[PDB]
Amino acid sequence: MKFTVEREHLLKPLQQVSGPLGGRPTLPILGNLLLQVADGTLSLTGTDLEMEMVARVALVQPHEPGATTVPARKFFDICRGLPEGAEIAVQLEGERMLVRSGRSRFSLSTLPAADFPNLDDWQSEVEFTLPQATMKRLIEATQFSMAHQDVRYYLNGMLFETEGEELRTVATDGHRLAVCSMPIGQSLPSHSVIVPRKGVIELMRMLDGGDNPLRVQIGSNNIRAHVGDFIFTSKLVDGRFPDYRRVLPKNPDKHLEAGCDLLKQAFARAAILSNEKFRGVRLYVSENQLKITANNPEQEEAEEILDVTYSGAEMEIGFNVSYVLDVLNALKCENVRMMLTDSVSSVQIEDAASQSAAYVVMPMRL
Amino acid sequence: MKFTVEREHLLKPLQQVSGPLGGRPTLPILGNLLLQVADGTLSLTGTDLEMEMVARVALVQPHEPGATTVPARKFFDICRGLPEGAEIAVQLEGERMLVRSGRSRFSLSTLPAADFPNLDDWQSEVEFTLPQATMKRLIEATQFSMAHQDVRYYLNGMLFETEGEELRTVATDGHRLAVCSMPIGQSLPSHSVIVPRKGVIELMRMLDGGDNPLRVQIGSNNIRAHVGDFIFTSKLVDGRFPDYRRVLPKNPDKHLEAGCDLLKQAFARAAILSNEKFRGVRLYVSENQLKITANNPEQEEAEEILDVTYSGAEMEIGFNVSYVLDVLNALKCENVRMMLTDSVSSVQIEDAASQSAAYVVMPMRL
Repeated sequence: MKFTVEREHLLKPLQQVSGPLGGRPTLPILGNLLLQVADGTLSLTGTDLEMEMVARVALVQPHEPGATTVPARKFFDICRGLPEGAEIAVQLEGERMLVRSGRSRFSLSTLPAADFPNLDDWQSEVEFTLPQATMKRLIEATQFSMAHQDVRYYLNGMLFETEGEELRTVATDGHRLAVCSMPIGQSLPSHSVIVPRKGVIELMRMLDGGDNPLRVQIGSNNIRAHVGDFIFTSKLVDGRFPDYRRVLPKNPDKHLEAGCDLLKQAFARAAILSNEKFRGVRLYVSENQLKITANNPEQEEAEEILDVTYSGAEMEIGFNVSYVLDVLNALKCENVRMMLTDSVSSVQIEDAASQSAAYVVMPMRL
Repeated sequence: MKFTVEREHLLKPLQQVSGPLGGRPTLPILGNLLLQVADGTLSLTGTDLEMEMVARVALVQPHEPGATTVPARKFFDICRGLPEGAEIAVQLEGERMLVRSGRSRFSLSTLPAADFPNLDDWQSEVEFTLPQATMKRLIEATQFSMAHQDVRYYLNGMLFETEGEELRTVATDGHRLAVCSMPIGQSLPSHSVIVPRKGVIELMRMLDGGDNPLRVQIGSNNIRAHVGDFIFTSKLVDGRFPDYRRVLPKNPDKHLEAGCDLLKQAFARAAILSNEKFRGVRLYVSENQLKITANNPEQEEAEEILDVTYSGAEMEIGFNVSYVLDVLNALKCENVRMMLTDSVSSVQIEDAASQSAAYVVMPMRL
């Protein structure tokens, strides 16, 4: 195995394949990448056994086939460390990989390609392509509400749902919920999969937003995404994501419209004096006024009054201000619409101009 | 007490004085700021019993004199969170401090000014003033060599030495040393003072590199620095600091010049395959050539060859590469010079064009 590549052809591949590497890689070959030259294609693979990222770089210069596994972080840093535009020449000499460029020379140990983990062949069931852009908005819009490490392991992930010509992601904690659905331009059978949060972070990071279409294939226990030259395949978590259509409020008769930045600035200032643990802020809404107020254990008090569009009956509701700040930071839009019912129902928040995403935070009795 | 100020006049004071304050100290007043209106002035004071930072801001609007103590971090976040151009009105009411701005209203708990640690009055002994920019040079050129948590408590600090019309700083941890000396244009006594790692981090922090004189007053156990309307005083530490003149190589016969970024890019790359514990590298130096080699337990190796100006005997010398990477990064220059004696002795490194700063790193045996 010998190949010669330009540094810059190796760099974004190498960065991408090194994502899945992480979790205290006890089985040492997982800290390594699989390099294969076959045809005039170098493929690099990296896996954490639950997901896999493959990148292909075509080889225009002379090469010789074979396969081996190099230390990932060390090969990444040597290439990033060489100068811009450098020709890096790799060559496996027996059990060591030789990297030479200009006047530098490196020898890395190799672990055998034949020990590198293989994820099983599986078969596709649903397949569709969509602009990278749509998959980006869908994940960004909701990822913040996924659980992190929960006993309800199925919440540590994101629901991908197809229905009609809509792809829909939903993510929840068990506390707050985010939903985003976008039209995909192809009739699709109804499907639901939960992809593990590590996997949706990796998928998020392979999307550059540029012009290569993203193509996804879904099998019974795996998902695969092909963008240009990279291929990501992860498995799915086994099941029963709660029904998000039940947490949504049933007919909120009250609406409040307000600029996202003003509303965000006032809750971030009121949050400074709320209870550190529970973050409860109390809301009083009345004809064209919103008053936010916060108290904390040491009897300190914050109070914010603002002009809001709201015509309707007066009410109070308290909620955890971190959850609502999270959604106002995900809502990168001019105006926000908050839809309320009463002091004892959840509230829905959306952009006042796109019902595409909907976020629901529960009430707290403060 | 009652005063009214423009957020912008209040904010850099608030940040300079909060900076060092422990969020929740074990003696609570130490997490508050003393606020005093007297004469036409607000003085904000934060201390930790080791140092004290004082800011004054001129009060051009109505005010009423008095003193109180407010939670530092909260007050800073409330002022930072308010819109740009806000006029904040602070009024003491009972044992709450009321902060009003627009329609935002906050009420902060108060601890009494009487309880606030009065630091000690001391007599100045040597005084001099100098460009803020020379002081920031003197400290930046040297601070990365101070020890952090060394048992020889006097190394966790920086020595400021007055001799003639020069001010000098030296820092060392027993393994490498940095010296920087600059003309201050005033005849000074001959005096040395060790100021603590924390006091030099804070003095560097307030040196908003202007035109402005800095006046410094050294006492027997304190140092004070006045720049603008900020006054910083720190206690000093006692021990017998090392003499940099005994550390500096006697007469380095051999000299080598090389471009600093080439030198540095090459040591950062050999560093990748260096033993993780020792970070040891080997230089072989010969006529107009330098070869850097590193290797680790895993039996990986790195080799870099570069062209340098060297006329002199061949030599092999080993260093810890973190120690020379740290001086190449501090030295912000085009060509560097290494002055070597032999394999068993220190090497001096300095900018090839300046001599105000000099760094000596001891060799290793790998």
